Amino acid sequence: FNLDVDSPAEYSGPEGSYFGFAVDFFVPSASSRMFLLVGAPKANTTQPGIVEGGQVLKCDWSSTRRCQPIEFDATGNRDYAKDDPLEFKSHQWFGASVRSKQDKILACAPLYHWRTEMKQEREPVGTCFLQDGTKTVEYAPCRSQDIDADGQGFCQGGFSIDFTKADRVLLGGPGSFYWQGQLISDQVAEIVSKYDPNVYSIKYNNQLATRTAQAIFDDSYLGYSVAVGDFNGDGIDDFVSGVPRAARTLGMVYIYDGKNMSSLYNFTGEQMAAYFGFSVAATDINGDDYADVFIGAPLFMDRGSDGKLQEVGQVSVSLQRASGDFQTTKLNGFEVFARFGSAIAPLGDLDQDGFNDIAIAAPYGGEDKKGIVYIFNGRSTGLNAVPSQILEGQWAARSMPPSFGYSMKGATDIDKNGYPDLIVGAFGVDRAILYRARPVITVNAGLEVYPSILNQDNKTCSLPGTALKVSCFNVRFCLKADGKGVLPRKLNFQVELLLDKLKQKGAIRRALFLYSRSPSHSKNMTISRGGLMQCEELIAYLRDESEFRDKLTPITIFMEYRLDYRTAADTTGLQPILNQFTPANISRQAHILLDCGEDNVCKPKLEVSVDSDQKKIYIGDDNPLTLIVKAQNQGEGAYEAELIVSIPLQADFIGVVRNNEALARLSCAFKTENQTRQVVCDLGNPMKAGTQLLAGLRFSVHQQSEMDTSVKFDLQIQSSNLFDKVSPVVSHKVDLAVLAAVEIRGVSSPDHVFLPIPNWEHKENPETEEDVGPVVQHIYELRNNGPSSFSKAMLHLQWPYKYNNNTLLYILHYDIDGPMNCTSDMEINPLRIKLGCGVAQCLKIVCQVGRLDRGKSAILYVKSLLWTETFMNKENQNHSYSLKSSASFNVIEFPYKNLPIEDITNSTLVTTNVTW
Amino acid sequence: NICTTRGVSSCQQCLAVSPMCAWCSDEALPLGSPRCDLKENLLKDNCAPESIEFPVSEARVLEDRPLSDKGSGDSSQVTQVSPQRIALRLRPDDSKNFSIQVRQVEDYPVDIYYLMDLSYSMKDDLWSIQNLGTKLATQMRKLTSNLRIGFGAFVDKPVSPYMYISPPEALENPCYDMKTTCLPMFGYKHVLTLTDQVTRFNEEVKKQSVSRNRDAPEGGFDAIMQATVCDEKIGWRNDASHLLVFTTDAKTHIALDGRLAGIVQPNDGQCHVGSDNHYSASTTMDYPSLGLMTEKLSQKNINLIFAVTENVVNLYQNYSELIPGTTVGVLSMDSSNVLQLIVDAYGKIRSKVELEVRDLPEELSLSFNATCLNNEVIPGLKSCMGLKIGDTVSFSIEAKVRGCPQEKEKSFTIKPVGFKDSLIVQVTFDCDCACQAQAEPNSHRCNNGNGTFECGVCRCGPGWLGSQCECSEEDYRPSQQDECSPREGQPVCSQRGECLCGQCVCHSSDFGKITGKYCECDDFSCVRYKGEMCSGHGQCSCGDCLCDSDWTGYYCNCTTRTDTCMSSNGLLCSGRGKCECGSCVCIQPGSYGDTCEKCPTCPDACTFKKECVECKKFDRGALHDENTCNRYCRDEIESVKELKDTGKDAVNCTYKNEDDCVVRFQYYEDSSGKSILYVVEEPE
Repeated sequence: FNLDVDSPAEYSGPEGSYFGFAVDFFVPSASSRMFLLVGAPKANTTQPGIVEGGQVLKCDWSSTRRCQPIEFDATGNRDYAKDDPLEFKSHQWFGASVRSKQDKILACAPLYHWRTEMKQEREPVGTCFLQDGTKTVEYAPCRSQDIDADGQGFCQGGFSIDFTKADRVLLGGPGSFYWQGQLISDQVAEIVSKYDPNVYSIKYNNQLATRTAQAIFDDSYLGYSVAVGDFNGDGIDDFVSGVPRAARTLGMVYIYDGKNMSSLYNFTGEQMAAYFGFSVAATDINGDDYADVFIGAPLFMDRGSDGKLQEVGQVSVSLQRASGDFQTTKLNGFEVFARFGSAIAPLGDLDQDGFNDIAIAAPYGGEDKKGIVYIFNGRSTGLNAVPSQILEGQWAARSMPPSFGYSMKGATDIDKNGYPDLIVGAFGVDRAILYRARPVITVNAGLEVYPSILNQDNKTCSLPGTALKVSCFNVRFCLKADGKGVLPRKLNFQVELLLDKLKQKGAIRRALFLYSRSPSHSKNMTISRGGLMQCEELIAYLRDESEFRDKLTPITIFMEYRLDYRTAADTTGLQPILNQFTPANISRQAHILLDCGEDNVCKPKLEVSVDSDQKKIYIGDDNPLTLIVKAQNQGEGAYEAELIVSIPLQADFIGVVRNNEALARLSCAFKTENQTRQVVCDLGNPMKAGTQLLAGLRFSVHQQSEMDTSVKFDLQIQSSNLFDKVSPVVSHKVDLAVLAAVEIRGVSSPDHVFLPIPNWEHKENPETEEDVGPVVQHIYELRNNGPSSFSKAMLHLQWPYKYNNNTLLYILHYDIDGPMNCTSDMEINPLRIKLGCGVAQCLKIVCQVGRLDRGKSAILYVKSLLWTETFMNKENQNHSYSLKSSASFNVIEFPYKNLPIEDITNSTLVTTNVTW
Repeated sequence: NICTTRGVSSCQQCLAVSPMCAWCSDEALPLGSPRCDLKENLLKDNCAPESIEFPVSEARVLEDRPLSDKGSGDSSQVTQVSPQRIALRLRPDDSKNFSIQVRQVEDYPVDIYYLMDLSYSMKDDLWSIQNLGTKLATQMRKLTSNLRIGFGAFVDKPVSPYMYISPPEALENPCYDMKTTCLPMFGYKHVLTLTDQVTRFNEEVKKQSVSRNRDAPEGGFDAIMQATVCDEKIGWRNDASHLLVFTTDAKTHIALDGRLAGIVQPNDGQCHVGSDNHYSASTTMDYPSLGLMTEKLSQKNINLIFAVTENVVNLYQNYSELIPGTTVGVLSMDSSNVLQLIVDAYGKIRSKVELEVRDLPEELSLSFNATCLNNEVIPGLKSCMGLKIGDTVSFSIEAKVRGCPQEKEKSFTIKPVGFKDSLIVQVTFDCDCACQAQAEPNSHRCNNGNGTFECGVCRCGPGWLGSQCECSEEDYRPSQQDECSPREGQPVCSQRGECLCGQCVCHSSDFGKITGKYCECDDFSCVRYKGEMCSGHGQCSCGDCLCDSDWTGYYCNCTTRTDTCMSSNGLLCSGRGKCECGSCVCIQPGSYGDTCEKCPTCPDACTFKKECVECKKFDRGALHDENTCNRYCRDEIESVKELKDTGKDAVNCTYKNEDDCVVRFQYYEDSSGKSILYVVEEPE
């Protein structure tokens, strides 16, 4: 919110040269000055016979906005032999990627083609130039002897680059190995030392590189974008790279160990063709020293109202945890076709509040499509999902969308004021623009009024120059200001003070200042940045009783303060800014004495009672929890009386009871502050003597820790009265309950079988199912529907196996789905094929199941064959079969050991009729 | 009456309270009478009926031409949507319901544009379609009488990475290394404009030749965009069905892939096919994104058919789900079965009707109840499927307005997907009553002027208040006891205001405006859900969060859109539940899952089908007695005498009839989506 959008520094490059495609800062340790680096991939150069060779320009600050090219390479194409060019630098897009670290500059030309040393080919291997102070050396890891497209020929090395803390270069070529992509990492020391202008295929010893893989991974574009951070705790930066076309074009992000290039983690997109992985960034966004991963999906389509898909873009934020797992949340764009998430630039600590920030670009948003950049601030709980600022492009399209925000870079304090700054590229119009961060000032205001309760008969002071005595009270207000970075020693503040500020329109105000006669007072205060609070005082008096009517409504004292930024601006004209999340005004109240009459002061007696209908609560459900609260004052009036509710770890507030008749309706409110959370409801200002009040509040509560057995509520009443400030404290308790309602059910397919079986005949020994008879399947499902889960249970299956010495149904093979393991007392398929148990011999099956949660279930599949020979025997005996099977279960242990367990058991019955 | 307790201030304020509020402009009204309440109660006070200001919202049909019965005729006569224009007038927060009919008119003209991949792999395919022009005409002759055919081809962007650029012979003959000749690479070339002389198709196709590119993915989408937007060049007829047959056998390049080639300019969606029939911006403009492709397909009313080989059918099946209105079919490696593919795809396209809304004002909301075949009514659903050519379906639409907007007239369009015909809705708002036409500012009718007299009580200006503006701001005499309190013992204005001359004036507000004769109503203190307050899909007045027409609930947290409840087979909640707030709630035992499709313990599948075969064989069954069995028998029925066991997934099932005989039948469904069952002729 503190980025200066009023007077940014604007740089311009040659027309049509894509000036601003890549941007970066340059901070040479050998010099005090600092520069901007801007890449112009299509700029014409002085090289012999080279067209659109590309350029990198060094633009300075604190001077004329003049940009000058860096002479990385002054030569043309080398010759392999007489009239046989070795390389083709024309249209090489040099400067498409730029990075720097201290005095090192690395720029690459992804579209650099060369004629291999074995054929007359023309292959885009890509090349990079590294400038280390005075020495300049070419770096082309992909220009090796693995020439064909199945090797590194079409690597386009340098498509994306980055530096690590240990002075390693990370380079990505999305074309290696049939466009599988590749990552290559080399030590900057080895690159410089091993350089040789006469060797076109140099080999580096300590190189780390990924390797070719199966053909299924072709056209993945690994290395489309790269980032570096520590993701295994060894202090060595690991490699993060986006793979936008991986996994059927779902997109993926690979994290490779930074010391041996072994895989660590993978992220996968949710929508195809969204290009998940177009950009990536690694930075600590919540101040825990664990780097967090940001992934952009510019073309992501989400569903708005009515479900229509719209292309808004999305960014995935993943917070790293010490356990090695990532807590991920999604962040969507705001405009259609704006490609939100095109660029992600860590800003460092933009406002110096202790947490890093981040900027996300939508290079085609805003009015028309000039582009927009969003700034997001980091909290201790992660990224703040609301952008604190919006930067808007200011240049209209010439022949191409300006693309303001297509490339950004931050985290460098160019003006050394103590806050990092930001560069935004607009290569569409060939411009780059620098935004400076304004110093942030935090102001602590104070306001107090000692004689809060005013006795209009307490005539103490006298008006100046007149004999009238008036009841008057003191008003004391203070200011304290501080801030990090370069700020002036003294800050000028203008304070406006209002009495009876609740009066509006032409209504007469009941209070006036003593020395003056107006209800308003304004003062200019000079505050020195320091810890000691500075205060000032004034005397206000009540208007005579004859002039005003309202005795009940409180008198509101209102203070607002402003900072004149023009006076505090630094030498360059950069104005400070007040902190965004602190109010610019503060209020107090003074109450007339409402005839308490005891001793001209009011003695309240606040008392409460709380109750509920939910005598007990379950672990998780559609919580209807509610509380009915009684509040009463048995003493004299209470000023600014209010009810405070404090809640445990998990709880929520739904609102006051609206539908009930006798239930009183109140303007309750909810806030969380001082690492605590409460509900606040004004009981009446003031509550009259003997006042009786009854109200009810709706809550929502679900438990997941299993660490406790009951939930609680603690209540209090507070007022502004002199002595009886607080009511006696009360508490409410509700016990947890476990209700893991479970049901066991089954079905049989078919529901019936008719004999004689078509196309069947008796055989001495059967070998295939149709030799035995038709197939029968019995199915059972153990399901949990209750609010509560259970961790283990067991089920039984009772199945007839012999009646009148006849086999009946014949087991063939099991099948299940869920966390159980089963066993039976008799062999499965005893013969190698490729009317219940109360009267017939039985086969028994036993199985124990693991944790089934709410809505989860386990299914047992048993498929058998009807031994129709035995049923022909039955037909000869001429009886009928309502063949039957049964099952039962029992829960054995809940995960809520801290709570009393209750036995749950039931059984089900299934059948399969057989008739002629 | 709600109107009395909240309005009464003026005519405009009264009518905005609720649809049923009425205002009395008659000056003869008895003093102290309620001047704003529902008319039937108001008239008892003898307010002149002619002076009552009680506007009523209405929907009036302007253009209603009957649906056509046959597509063969004149362009201006064929009508597939009725009514064609409707005038809609609404009150500040009222709603009205109207209907629409849609017909898949038979014998409608068809346009087929054949967009073919011409990579070297498709050399065999190009030989198979050398007579597709005549064969396609013969097959389509039985469905339509006004067929038109066109042709076009694509390979990929003729640039580096994608193109061979060495040796220099490779530029003129990319197949140089294979000792064979093929055309130089091209992005997209238009060949044949949609014409009815189908013989031209064969002549043009016989002259084509394949090309060769380096990488596997192709540039098809970049060609789909140009085939869509270049309407005059391609030759689309506005009054005809538009089929775009897109054939390929490889992956496809997508947006942001062009950055490797040095192309960073986003696709602009314009037509860049020059006089030489070549897509000129191929080498300077990135591929189109799926969103832009969908937008341009919807605008031009073009149905896209993916005819792709089996090695990539899964990929384009998933792509098609992100481009609603598209079909996928499996193409043979030889392209020998493309004719049947096209014919089947055409049937699928015309078997479904789905509505679409254009330029709906932000203050409006719509809810649909579809009346599909057999009088089936599906609330909340705006599309039917399973139709045959010539069938008619109807929808019921209800429109509601989010309070009176500033603009007085606005319009929007309701249109079926792929249809030229549409319904144009003209919306009007009548928030201001007629009596306002004769306002008298600062007239002697108002105390000391200082106000405006309109429709009744004068609108007091600064410095005056009360009836007739007789009380000045400086009087505020406390002698009044003019009922200035909700109930004695409670403050005069509930502490939210101060009573002056008997009328409360509400004091400052946090982030809204306070209203009511006791300041008891506001538009910012509504209920909250998980800390969101009112959901924002509705009003927030007097603490009530009141939702739009397509949103519901005391918290407005409940949707009404049914897309999330749509099963993969295309019917609601698998037929086992209802959608509720975008989440199917199953109504039969054992059914669970997002769409009640996971039921493992449901009875044997043939059990459900036995009740249908009862309908389709014999005069028995409760559903047949209801005559509703045709609704439930969606599956094809064929009679046999010996069960066709020659099937991998056919379910052989039987049951005992009420008669002594036994019934035999089978069932299965295939990838095409057709569900069929065979029934034995005579019971055993």
